[PDB]
Amino acid sequence: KRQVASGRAYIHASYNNTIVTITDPDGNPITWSSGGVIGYKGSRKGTPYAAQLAALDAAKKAMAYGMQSVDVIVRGTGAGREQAIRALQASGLQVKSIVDDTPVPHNGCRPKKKFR
Amino acid sequence: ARRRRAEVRQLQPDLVYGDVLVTAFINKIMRDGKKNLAARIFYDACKIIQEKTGQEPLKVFKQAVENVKPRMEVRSRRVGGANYQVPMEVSPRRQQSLALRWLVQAANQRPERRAAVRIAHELMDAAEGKGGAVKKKEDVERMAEANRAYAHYRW
Amino acid sequence: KAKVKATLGEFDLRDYRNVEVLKRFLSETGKILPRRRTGLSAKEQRILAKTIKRARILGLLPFTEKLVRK
RNA sequence: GUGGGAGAGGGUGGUGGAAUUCCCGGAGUAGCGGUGAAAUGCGCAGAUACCGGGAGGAACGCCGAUGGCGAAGGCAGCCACCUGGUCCACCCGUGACGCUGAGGCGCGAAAGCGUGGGGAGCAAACCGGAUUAGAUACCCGGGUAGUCCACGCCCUAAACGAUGCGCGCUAGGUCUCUGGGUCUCCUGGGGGCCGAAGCUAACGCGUUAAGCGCGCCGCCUGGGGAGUACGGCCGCAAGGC
Ligand SMILES: [Mg+2]
Ligand SMILES: [Mg+2]
Ligand SMILES: [Mg+2]
Ligand SMILES: [Mg+2]
Ligand SMILES: [Mg+2]
Ligand SMILES: [Mg+2]
Ligand SMILES: [Mg+2]
Ligand SMILES: [Mg+2]
Ligand SMILES: [Mg+2]
Ligand SMILES: [Mg+2]
Ligand SMILES: [Mg+2]
Ligand SMILES: [Mg+2]
Ligand SMILES: [Mg+2]
Ligand SMILES: [Mg+2]
Ligand SMILES: [Mg+2]
Ligand SMILES: [Mg+2]
Ligand SMILES: [Mg+2]
Ligand SMILES: [Mg+2]
Ligand SMILES: [Mg+2]
Ligand SMILES: [Mg+2]
Ligand SMILES: [Mg+2]
Ligand SMILES: [Mg+2]
Ligand SMILES: [Mg+2]
Ligand SMILES: [Mg+2]
Ligand SMILES: [Mg+2]
Ligand SMILES: [Mg+2]
Ligand SMILES: [Mg+2]
Ligand SMILES: [Mg+2]
Ligand SMILES: [Mg+2]
Ligand SMILES: [Mg+2]
Ligand SMILES: [Mg+2]
Ligand SMILES: [Mg+2]
Ligand SMILES: [Mg+2]
Ligand SMILES: [Mg+2]
Ligand SMILES: [Mg+2]
Ligand SMILES: [Mg+2]
Ligand SMILES: [Mg+2]
Ligand SMILES: [Mg+2]
Ligand SMILES: [Mg+2]
Ligand SMILES: [Mg+2]
Ligand SMILES: [Mg+2]
Ligand SMILES: [Mg+2]
Ligand SMILES: [Mg+2]
Repeated sequence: KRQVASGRAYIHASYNNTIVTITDPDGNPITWSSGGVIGYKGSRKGTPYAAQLAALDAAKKAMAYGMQSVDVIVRGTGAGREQAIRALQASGLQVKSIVDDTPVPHNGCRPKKKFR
Repeated sequence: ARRRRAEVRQLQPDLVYGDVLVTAFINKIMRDGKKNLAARIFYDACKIIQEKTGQEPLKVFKQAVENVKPRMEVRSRRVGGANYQVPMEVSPRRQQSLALRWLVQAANQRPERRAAVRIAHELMDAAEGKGGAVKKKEDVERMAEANRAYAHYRW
Repeated sequence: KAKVKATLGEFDLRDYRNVEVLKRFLSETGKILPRRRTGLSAKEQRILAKTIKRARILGLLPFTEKLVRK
């Protein structure tokens, strides 16, 4: 209903899930998918397959609003962080660029014992 | 085989078709060391398939084996406690053993009375894309693409 | 690879204001390069660290950047 | 004394960006999260993921090091003021003014205590979910004291180099920080590694001694009882010597 046809794709990849958002050039989102959006429920969502199908689910949802050009942004290390990218390139969406923007603190906040 | 590759047994060419795949199939039929009986089963089944169908049994036997060859199967792998059903490909040697054994074990599950009737009927159905043997093949490749979520465990 | 001090001129290590030359000590990200990549001495790198941090606060050198790859 | 030098040494004020959390707005559906699997938890009052604006607290990525500084505890963004220690060159000045050091006094991580602040993240206790034969636990979701600041207490430690201090002497080689020099190197002052002589029960130490000597302080004399009992001093208490 928008006809954006150019914009950004954010891959949020953790060890428990891989989830993909697609926005317009200004950053405001359009559609999105994830490991849970497709049928997967538990630990399966943080798999490269779920990463693939999630990237492709949002990539077809963006075809509705007419997306062709896509700028990829990646945050987090995760299984299928790369597999969601590789899926995104073959989605028909012409991938403009790929950037890794994973936030790293300058040692500011005390992590949970899990990360200690 | 911890040490070596344990090379393949080379079968003798068929006495009739000069074809090694025939002999290998005859062997899977042979039980209790009766190769003589197993051939007379197979060859008297070659007459069934060639009369009840005006087509060369050679090309049907090949065509039946091909339709039962699985391109992928599922294997277990011990990972983090309980194991997982892991899909992976099938080496072309294993496609041979499975499809051949599947034809024979299917035919003996058939309703037909005499041995060669079951073989020729199963073979005829198997080339046509139906019959119990092609279901085992179509069910295996269903295990893969189901546990496809573990394609990263290839090993 | 080549080293930074090797392909350069005679410069003021203490001048926080010269961006054209201080940009040559940052990576693709804003990170300050190790001695193995700058070819500086123990005393020099210590001084460079402080001068780059000075330039960062004047808005001349970046704190962190975005890697365009992967 | 003079002239140079390096440094997370200390105190005070100021300040910068990254990240977490919360609030506001924009946009946007059906889950997010989390684990070996999970569940409690959160989500249609619209979360997670994304863009922007704001508040607040704590800690400083890269540089960063086997590195530097301090008597030890310990010290890490940047800027400025106050300030301590230390090292080198000149061979200028005083003329044994030295060394150690029972007492005394000052310092003393973390935790804990008092009064008043502060409170983002984490997190004893605790509230739940799991696991389990049981779970008073590791794993998961929540969360108070506290961690942070001011002022005043507490005085412990694997407070470690398990090695008290100062001085003289006794092969070298090699890496290194930092001075000076006639700048393949020489010569100081630190920090590492091999190893002469020698010591050591052995492992190992070996110009940074655990070697050869001298001065002075502390301390040891079988394990359990026991760092307990009593007494004393100290402390608001926990408790300490
Ligand atoms: Mg998960
Ligand atoms: Mg993280
Ligand atoms: Mg980490
Ligand atoms: Mg990690
Ligand atoms: Mg850690
Ligand atoms: Mg001075
Ligand atoms: Mg300082
Ligand atoms: Mg909102
Ligand atoms: Mg609910
Ligand atoms: Mg607040
Ligand atoms: Mg470091
Ligand atoms: Mg020192
Ligand atoms: Mg220490
Ligand atoms: Mg000074
Ligand atoms: Mg004189
Ligand atoms: Mg005189
Ligand atoms: Mg004393
Ligand atoms: Mg104390
Ligand atoms: Mg404390
Ligand atoms: Mg308090
Ligand atoms: Mg927490
Ligand atoms: Mg907890
Ligand atoms: Mg048990
Ligand atoms: Mg002892
Ligand atoms: Mg002791
Ligand atoms: Mg040496
Ligand atoms: Mg020099
Ligand atoms: Mg030395
Ligand atoms: Mg010897
Ligand atoms: Mg040694
Ligand atoms: Mg000497
Ligand atoms: Mg000595
Ligand atoms: Mg004693
Ligand atoms: Mg005993
Ligand atoms: Mg005794
Ligand atoms: Mg005992
Ligand atoms: Mg005792
Ligand atoms: Mg005690
Ligand atoms: Mg007594
Ligand atoms: Mg007492
Ligand atoms: Mg009293
Ligand atoms: Mg008590
Ligand atoms: Mg005690």
